[PDB]
Amino acid sequence: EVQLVQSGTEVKKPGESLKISCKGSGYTVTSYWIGWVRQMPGKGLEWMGFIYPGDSETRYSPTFQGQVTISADKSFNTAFLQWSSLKASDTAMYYCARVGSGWYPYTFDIWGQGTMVTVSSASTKGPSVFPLAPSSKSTSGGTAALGCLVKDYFPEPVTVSWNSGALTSGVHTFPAVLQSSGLYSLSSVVTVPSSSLGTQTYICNVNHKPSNTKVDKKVEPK
Amino acid sequence: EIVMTQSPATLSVSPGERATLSCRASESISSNLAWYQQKPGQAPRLFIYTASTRATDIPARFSGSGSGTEFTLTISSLQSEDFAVYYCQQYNNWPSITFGQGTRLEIKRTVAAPSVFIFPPSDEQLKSGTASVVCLLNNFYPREAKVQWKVDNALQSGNSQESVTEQDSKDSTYSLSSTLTLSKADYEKHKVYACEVTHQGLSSPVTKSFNRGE
Repeated sequence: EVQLVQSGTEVKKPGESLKISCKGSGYTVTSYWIGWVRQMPGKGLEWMGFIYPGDSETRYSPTFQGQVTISADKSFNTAFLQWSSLKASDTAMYYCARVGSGWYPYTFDIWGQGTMVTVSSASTKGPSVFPLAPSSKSTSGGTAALGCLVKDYFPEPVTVSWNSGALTSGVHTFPAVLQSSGLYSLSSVVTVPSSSLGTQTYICNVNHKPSNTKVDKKVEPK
Repeated sequence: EIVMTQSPATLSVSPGERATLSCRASESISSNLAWYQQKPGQAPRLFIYTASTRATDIPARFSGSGSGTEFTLTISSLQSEDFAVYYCQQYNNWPSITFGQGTRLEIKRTVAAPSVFIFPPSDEQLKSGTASVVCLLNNFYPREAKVQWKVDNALQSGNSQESVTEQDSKDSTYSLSSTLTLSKADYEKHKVYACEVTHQGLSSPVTKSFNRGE
């Protein structure tokens, strides 16, 4: 199978160096160019540069020339992207992709899976979990909303379930927001029958593996 | 570098109907134009190259046309797996390549007004010195909505953040949260907390509110 396999998720601090990799398999790596593509959060695709691993010839984008180093080790069928001094603005998904030759010429015909790179001054921190309690005005015989606010954690991700996975219908776990503090925050909510509020227990289960923080919050009416 | 401009930014089309996405080049590029599909969390994938040729796995409902400076990608009958972001890429004189900024193709359905809920800060949080007030807009369509926070009738600006879900795979709706962040001291000095929601499915804006301490 023809594939490109990229290295794992990175979380770094400004000023640190970083080298990420892209290994080809299932084809003759030294016969095709590889490109690197940046995708900043919420943004589109940007071409960074090409390298020909067979001889390490490089063709950089003008935007990235002198900002990053693209290299290759053909003995390992691997291309690399390197920074000597990261900036928070380097936070992005990085893709490597093969340039077509013969078939699909000059296009990106095979893509790696992406490497997510987060650069921040923040330090690993587990979340605080707070209830979003169902309203006392909840419509009788109607629908109520309740939830959990998962505040002030770094880095992503957190996972949330409800009732140990038994409650899934009506659940919305929002994408995290980055706060001005440099810490992330999200809410998970669920809509349930108002008549269930007296009889059914609702517990959100939160796990933040990076800080090894695991919390269960029972959410009930005031 | 050759600038590629895609339009529209977001295209809303019903399942089973035809979508036409556009991409304009700032200089002629003959037929040296590719299109990629990208879904959230996933790498892009090549769909069309040399302006009009499908890659091997790509279903016949996808086509492309154009030459010079104007190009289109058409999807003649939309299936659920087709809703995604699409990017064009020129390669007139490789290695000089550039991408368009993308078009998001989302599912059109009937308008659904949001159900709105407000949540006060928890007493536990207040011990921390900060108060978060949360407004939920649940299961609405289209995505566009306006949320305004008011504290003792003063409009708040700059102290809230929103998050929105991806479009739901079963009902094609969105949900949105808005979180107002205030110091405990400020929270405890004011009484009425309100979030006003404006959406094209609501004849007039909906306000949900609470009085601190009640």
